[PDB]
Amino acid sequence: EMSCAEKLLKVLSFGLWNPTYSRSERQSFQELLTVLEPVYPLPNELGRVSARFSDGSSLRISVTNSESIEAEIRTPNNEKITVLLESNEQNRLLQSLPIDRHMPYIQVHRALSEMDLTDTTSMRNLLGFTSKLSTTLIPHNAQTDPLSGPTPFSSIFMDTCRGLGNAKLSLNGVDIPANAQMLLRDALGLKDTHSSPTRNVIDHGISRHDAEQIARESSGSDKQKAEVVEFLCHPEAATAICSAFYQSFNVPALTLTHERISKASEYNAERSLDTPNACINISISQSSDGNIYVTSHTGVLIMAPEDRPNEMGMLTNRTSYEVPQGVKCTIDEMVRALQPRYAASETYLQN
Amino acid sequence: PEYDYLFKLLLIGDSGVGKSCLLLRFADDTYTESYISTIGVDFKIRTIELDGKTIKLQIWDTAGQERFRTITSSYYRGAHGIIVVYDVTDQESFNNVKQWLQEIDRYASENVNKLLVGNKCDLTTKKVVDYTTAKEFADSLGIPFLETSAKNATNVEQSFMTMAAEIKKRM
Ligand SMILES: Nc1nc2c(ncn2[C@@H]2O[C@H](COP(=O)(O)OP(=O)(O)O)[C@@H](O)[C@H]2O)c(=O)[nH]1
Ligand SMILES: [Mg+2]
Repeated sequence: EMSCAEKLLKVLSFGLWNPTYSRSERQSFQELLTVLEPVYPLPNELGRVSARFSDGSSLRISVTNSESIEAEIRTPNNEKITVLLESNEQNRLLQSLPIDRHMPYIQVHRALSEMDLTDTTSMRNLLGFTSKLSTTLIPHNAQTDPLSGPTPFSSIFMDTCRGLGNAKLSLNGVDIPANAQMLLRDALGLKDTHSSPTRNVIDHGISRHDAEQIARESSGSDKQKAEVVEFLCHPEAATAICSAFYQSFNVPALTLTHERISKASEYNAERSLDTPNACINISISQSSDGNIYVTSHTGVLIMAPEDRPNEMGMLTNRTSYEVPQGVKCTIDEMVRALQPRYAASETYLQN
Repeated sequence: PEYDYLFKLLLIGDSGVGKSCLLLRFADDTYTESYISTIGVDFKIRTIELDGKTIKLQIWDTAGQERFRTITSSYYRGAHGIIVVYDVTDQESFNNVKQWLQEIDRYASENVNKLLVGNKCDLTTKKVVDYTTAKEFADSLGIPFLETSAKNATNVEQSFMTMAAEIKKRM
């Protein structure tokens, strides 16, 4: 009887990591929780989150800068209920949303199942989970600022070539799989790793036909698919996609942690564990006002501080930013328009 | 032990010249285009046999985009040898070898071993850095030099062995 949007909302209030949940229930939650996508926040919001499920029910949670939480359920029969949520220590509500907080310490989560980091699929899945939990914001100075220096953004097109077909990517909540990402790769004019996008896409966006092809190959609802086509036909949709892959977004966070990341790299290379170096999980949404928000995740293996030695987990970097209107897909143009905000969290397998 | 020698190697150079590709070719004899970029530092181990001696190589694969340089530089002073890679189809990448060598001058051990590698030498159509232009530069600095193709395996193996022998000789 009870919708998805509602099920999930019960969970988040009782608490994701609540000990009274059977393991089989935890998996069924992580399934509901991954529908959550970050989206353009309004001016007083610390972050806004949205979920549209297959049973036709949606959910919109928003957290204000004063860290006040408000949810909105939309039943499959279009009823608009609005709940006030309180986050505390038994639920850790605030920690189980994709939101950037101003904490005095980098946030630490515990994986909810045995995502034992052996291979690629293990890692991706864990990043799949961590992408939906909170992160602590990290400031940069002139030297660690991804957008400063002599050549900011110089690598996005290379980064975009390597990333597409190897990322987990969602537009307006629609999962764009590898095949589709690979069509999108060709759709931007980035067929080979040494190119820039075509003068035609930079100016007019992806062609309608290309967009429809990509959206057909994608998993997701029919209505949502349509929003994806309309999204892709914008000069700014090319800007959003390409920039989300910028490698140096990760510099503020590694500055604080790389020695531990390298330690994990070595630990694993000695056991012949074929574990990727990094995983990317992007999430881009256009509001029904035209607002383009990018939330881009990089997961990377990391060793716990030398207090719980030989334990290994994942470091997640979230980069959030709006792509304003008329910001065309150009390096020179990205450097002066886009204003990223970097944040991180450490997740360890409760195991 | 279980190895006669333990050498630390560093790959260095502009982003997208092929440093990871070269490393994965040397360590696994595969070439694929299904990997995201190098965030921070990557690490691979491979053992080789040389003069009958078993040598264990510890190869650190750095990210080459500028912002990453400060993190990257912390890895130099550990290395027994540093490989500077550029893309032969890409002029600006060769032009930057000068600085990378300055980074080695600034950060690595005072008598580290240096190799120079010109990658993507299978793309003969778009090739813009000729053997003679690079060799002569490398010659002027007493640095060994090879063109390689991680895609074709061309001179990839040879590269690391030359580096290895060069370190071996040094101790
Ligand atoms: N044709 C060709 N392409 C290469 C070669 N090596 C690298 N590439 C291309 O360059 C891209 C980036 O190489 P990569 O190893 O990620 O450069 P890195 O940034 O130094 O790690 C890859 O996706 C390859 O397509 C090569 O030997 N031949
Ligand atoms: Mg690399």
